[PDB]
Amino acid sequence: AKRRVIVPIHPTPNFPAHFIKSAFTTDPLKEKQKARFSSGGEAMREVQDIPKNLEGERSRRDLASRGDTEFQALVEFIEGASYDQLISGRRFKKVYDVLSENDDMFIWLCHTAMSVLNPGDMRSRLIYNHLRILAESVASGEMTQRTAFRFFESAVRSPAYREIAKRQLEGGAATRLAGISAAADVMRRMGLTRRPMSSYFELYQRIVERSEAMTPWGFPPLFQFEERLSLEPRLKFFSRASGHVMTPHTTLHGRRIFWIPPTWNRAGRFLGPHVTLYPGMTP
Amino acid sequence: WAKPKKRPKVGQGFHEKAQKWREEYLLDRHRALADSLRAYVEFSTSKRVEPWDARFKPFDRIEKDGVYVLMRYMMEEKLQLCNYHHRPVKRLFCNIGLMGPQITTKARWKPYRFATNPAGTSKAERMYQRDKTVYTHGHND
Amino acid sequence: LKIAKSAFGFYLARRGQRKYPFLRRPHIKNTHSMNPSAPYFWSFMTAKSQMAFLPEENYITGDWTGKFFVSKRQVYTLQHATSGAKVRVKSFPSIFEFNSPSRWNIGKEMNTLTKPRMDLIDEQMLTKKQRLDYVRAGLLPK
Amino acid sequence: LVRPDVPEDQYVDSWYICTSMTHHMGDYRPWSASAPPNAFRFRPFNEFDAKGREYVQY
Amino acid sequence: YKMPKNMGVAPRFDTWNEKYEPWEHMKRMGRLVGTGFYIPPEWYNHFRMFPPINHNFQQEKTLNPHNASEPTQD
Amino acid sequence: RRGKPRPRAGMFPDKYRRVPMLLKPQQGGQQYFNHFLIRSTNDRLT
Amino acid sequence: ISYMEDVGRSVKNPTVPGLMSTKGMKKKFHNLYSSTSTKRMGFSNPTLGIKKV
Amino acid sequence: VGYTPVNPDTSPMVAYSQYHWHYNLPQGMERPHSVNRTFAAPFQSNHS
Amino acid sequence: DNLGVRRAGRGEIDSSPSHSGSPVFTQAKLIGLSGEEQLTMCQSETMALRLCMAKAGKETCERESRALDSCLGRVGHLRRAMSEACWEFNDWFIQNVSDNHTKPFQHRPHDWRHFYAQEKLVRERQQNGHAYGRRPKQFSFGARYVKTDGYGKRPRLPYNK
Amino acid sequence: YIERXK
RNA sequence: UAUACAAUUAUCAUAUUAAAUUGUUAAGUGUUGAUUUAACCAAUAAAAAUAUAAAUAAUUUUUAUUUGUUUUUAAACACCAUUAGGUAUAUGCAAAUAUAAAAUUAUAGUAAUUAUAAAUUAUAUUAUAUUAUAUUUAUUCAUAUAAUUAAUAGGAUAAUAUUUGUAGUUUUUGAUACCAUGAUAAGGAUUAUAAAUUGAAAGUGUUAAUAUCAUAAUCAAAAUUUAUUAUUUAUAUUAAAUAUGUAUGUGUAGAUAAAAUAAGAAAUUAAAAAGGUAUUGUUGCCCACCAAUUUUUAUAAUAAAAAUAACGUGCAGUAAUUAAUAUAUUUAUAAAAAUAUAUUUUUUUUUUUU
Ligand SMILES: [Mg+2]
Ligand SMILES: [Mg+2]
Ligand SMILES: [Mg+2]
Ligand SMILES: [Mg+2]
Ligand SMILES: [Mg+2]
Ligand SMILES: [Mg+2]
Ligand SMILES: [Mg+2]
Ligand SMILES: [Mg+2]
Ligand SMILES: [Mg+2]
Ligand SMILES: [Mg+2]
Ligand SMILES: [Mg+2]
Ligand SMILES: [Mg+2]
Ligand SMILES: [Mg+2]
Repeated sequence: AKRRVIVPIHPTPNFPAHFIKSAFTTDPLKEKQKARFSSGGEAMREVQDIPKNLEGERSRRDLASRGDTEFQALVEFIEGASYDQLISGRRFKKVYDVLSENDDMFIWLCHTAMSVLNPGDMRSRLIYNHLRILAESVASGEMTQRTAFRFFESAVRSPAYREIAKRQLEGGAATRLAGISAAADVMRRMGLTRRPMSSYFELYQRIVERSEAMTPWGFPPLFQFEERLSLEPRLKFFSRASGHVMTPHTTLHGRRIFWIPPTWNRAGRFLGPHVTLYPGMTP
Repeated sequence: WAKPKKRPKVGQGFHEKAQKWREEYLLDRHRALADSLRAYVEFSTSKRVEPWDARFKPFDRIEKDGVYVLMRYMMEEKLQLCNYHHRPVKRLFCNIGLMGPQITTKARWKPYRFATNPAGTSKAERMYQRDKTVYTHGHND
Repeated sequence: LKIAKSAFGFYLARRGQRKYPFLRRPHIKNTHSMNPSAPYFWSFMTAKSQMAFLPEENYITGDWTGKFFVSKRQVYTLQHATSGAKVRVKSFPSIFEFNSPSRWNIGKEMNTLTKPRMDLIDEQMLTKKQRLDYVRAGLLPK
Repeated sequence: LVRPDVPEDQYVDSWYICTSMTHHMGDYRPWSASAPPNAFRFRPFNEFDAKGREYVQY
Repeated sequence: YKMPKNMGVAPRFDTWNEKYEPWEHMKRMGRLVGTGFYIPPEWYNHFRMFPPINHNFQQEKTLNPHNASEPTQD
Repeated sequence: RRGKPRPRAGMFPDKYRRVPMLLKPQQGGQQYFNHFLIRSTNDRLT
Repeated sequence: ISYMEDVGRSVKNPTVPGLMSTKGMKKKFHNLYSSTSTKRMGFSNPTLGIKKV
Repeated sequence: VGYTPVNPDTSPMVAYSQYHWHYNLPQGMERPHSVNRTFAAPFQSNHS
Repeated sequence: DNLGVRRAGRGEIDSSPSHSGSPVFTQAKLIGLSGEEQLTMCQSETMALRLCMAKAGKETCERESRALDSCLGRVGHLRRAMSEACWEFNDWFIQNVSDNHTKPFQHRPHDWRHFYAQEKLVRERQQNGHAYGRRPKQFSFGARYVKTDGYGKRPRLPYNK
Repeated sequence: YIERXK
């Protein structure tokens, strides 16, 4: 069948071992596949997300001098308006991720405020301590939101609870103020946010947006919380996120940020992104 | 890119056949040439139709007046001498100067192939009735 | 090339029907070299001046053992007729010979007296396919 | 913008790569350093534009 | 034979609740802490003395709609 | 193109894509605005 | 709308039917141009191509 | 790659590589060379 | 990122929401945009104007054409409204109704086989718990009136053959 | 279609 | 060789507490004739509507009774054969899926298993997330030839070299006319208008490890068969390298070409639902007959069954070129095919009195 015979190449002063096994393959059914991607120090530290360990003096020194990361991210995004840099979608992504680091925690709290008919009186130290503890356990990942919610509603309140509820409520829906003042109170007294207001604002906002939705305070049991299958990030419930003939061959041809810029072997007629072919006249 | 397939052998007795064919092709070409030179010179000497277009002016005008007068009394001998071939006719009209600038600009002349017809031509079909065995380049009667 | 008619058929590509800059085509083949003109007879495919000397090839340049064919640009001279000697020209398939002398030849090149593309077509040099195609053209009878 | 916005004399079109590079690698001078101090629409001089300078001169 | 598209990843519609039910984590964490070899999370330090309600059962194991399962959500 | 159907018109980039919005259409007659304003005010008073 | 005028209507169908007969011509749809199948693997779905009659 | 070796003076891919000077570096002279000054060779023609 | 959401984007391959497992491909057909049955805004208009146009050519009516194109001028924003609301419906539906192609089809008769079985069972116990899935033999068009005495003129229960 | 196996 | 089913839910043949059985209605003639069918052929065409209550539960019907085969066409449709006819639907006989079972095949000795369902497989007229394909102009398309690829050597105005004139045949073999891997083309189908490109990777003669027939290379003046090419169309027409003699025929067959970009065109459409006996997957797999052989037996045209890798016919099956599966009857080179019932291990299309 005239099978292609490839001679193996041994490491060389300019052609090291890992280079060989990565850039060269002796099995020629594996030629012309596609490009592969790897990472070194910083892109790997981002991707792999290995939480550091506390350690001896240097790590604690670095915890001390740490300062505000939320403001740092923002500075670094903003700094793309400096004359010598561009405005980066990555710098913005890092900004975003630090603004939303808690996020879902707030989301959880929404459900405890709005998703529960008659959660007792939420001012009383008892139910309050239930709420406090469960919140601190949703943050710091000790519990799943589902488990914490099912805990919250099944938490112990008071004997003959329903029959006491018949002495206040008709159809068993209490008033939601005590709940929100409580759920803001917890996030404030827990240290959840670096800047104090953010707790209250986010919790409030997320409710006000959902107020306009059809059947706002009910949720399908499966999509309400963490489960195997989920909703797309636009539809998640209290979430923050709620030519033309020639274009596939054009691709590169706009104003395009690149990663690896194209090269002359791999692109025949492309001139580079900066090029302006039909220039206008400007003073 | 296919490997070119080899050309077959020449043939037999073909060298003599070809020698012969070209040879008598030339001996024929001699009578072709002779006949055509006769036809060409014969054309050159014989008379032709008037090269001007009588549908425009200064020609449409009645043959008793205007240009034709200038032609009858002053130019006649000259025009008949060159047998109304369009090149010397136009050139003579240039040199007579009493028309002067107009010969090219205002006046209008029959297209090349029509102006080439023999004197006394009646129907246009006469363009395609000229002999086709002769090589004069449409310069034969 | 498809068929190799010569050496070069191995080396050369046709490249479709391809246009060359005016009056430069790599292989000069004068199909028009014999192209009858009564009135233009002395000016067509001949010396741009009548006052020029005959080419190099009308003269013996050096001591020759002898030649097979004289070059096609050698003009026919009255002696070519009179002397009654072999006058050979390289044409295809093999060689053309001036055998039957005439004075109508004189003063033209044998580039002009030799028909480059003959109407006689051997079927022995043709593939069966080629013969079919020539039949399409209404050249070969069938 | 694809590349930092700076006078294009600092950019060279690369060979073999479709992209541009800085002929002083990685360094940048802002427009303000091309023209004289406090130049209106940074300019050789504030009076006229290019064409204006030229025909005034004429 | 044609199926509904996502049946491969279709969740168990009876039992998918069990995993997350508070009593479960109470028991598990209970015998995990008991070892001496685990540091109790603080939620466990709390619900240790206020264990959750007894007779609330899901609608999956009890098949009744009319059963009011929850003292709270009723 | 070749042995295939031509695309629908909207499948092409805009014909006038390189001509600035101010140009299509031209707004000309700016001279008359003021005139017709004073005119309409005088009218009102009448 | 440029050039408005008050002129009366004309008679319904003032135009005389053309010299090319549209009636005797059969309308072709699927096989008209030539296409290339993007089908990656497997037998082409018979319901689309061949199934009715 | 071939039986004809790349002549390293003309080829940018040699010249501008990491083992030589790329065009965006500042193009000065690297080191001075005194050859004819250090050791000098006396003149002996091959022709008398 | 499109894993775990086994539904893909929208206007997209595998974006379609499902209802008891069979996907919803008729959405436009619902709000009466683009349907054969589709909701029609203005009829009285166009029929009025057509009437005028057909009656005579002496008098001409732009009096009707104005009423009518006023009507259409509104119709545009009405439609954008409906389309908008319907996209909101597609979203709501996906959140609170659709199972994302997870549950067995209800819409073909064999999916209800258990139900049908229940009735076969009944017709069998009426027959002394015997002939399952058996039915009365079809007879003839003229069955009753072409048959002599002594032969069954009407189709019996199957156990009663 | 019948011949497809060649 | 011996050495521990289930008993809460298991699809092919051992049924069992049940209310049925019986109903005499309908439809038929005016006249000169292309109905039905993707397509043929025989040749009057209209038609057959009514029943609930009630029957008690279990304990000795298992040689009993019972599970869509039916007189009468002088009545049709329908079906089968093709103009001739056959047949045209529960008074004989006829237990039989609705599950009591212990790995597949196999008449209960043959082969070593078999069966199976959700991964994967590009086109089935959806709302303009925000604007247009139905215009213009084109189509006679040809060109290659006369063999030797193997290494260095400096000069006038310089402190002296005849080194002027530098003389050691013969043991290797691939880029060739020839097998002898690589690598860059062509090819418009949904990241849009702002400070902006209407040309793509999936590879088109010459390029780097397979050697074991041969010198094939332009330096002029040369021989049409090759899919892959925009030529000058009627006032004036061959001077410098030599430069194209043939086809006037009503802008005329079929079929074809190009374009939305400094030009000038404006309203009809398109996104979302789908199967695989294959498993880098339709150029995929399989099905029967048709020869040899091998092996067991319960020998039916020509025994049966199991292993099996020829040859020859097809193309049966995988929603698969008239969807499949089961029973029933018929038919037959071979898979199988026709009809009668049930049915989805086949793909869906959806009136809560109009
Ligand atoms: Mg199937
Ligand atoms: Mg699937
Ligand atoms: Mg049994
Ligand atoms: Mg290649
Ligand atoms: Mg035997
Ligand atoms: Mg046998
Ligand atoms: Mg079949
Ligand atoms: Mg088949
Ligand atoms: Mg079939
Ligand atoms: Mg079957
Ligand atoms: Mg059968
Ligand atoms: Mg058969
Ligand atoms: Mg059968």
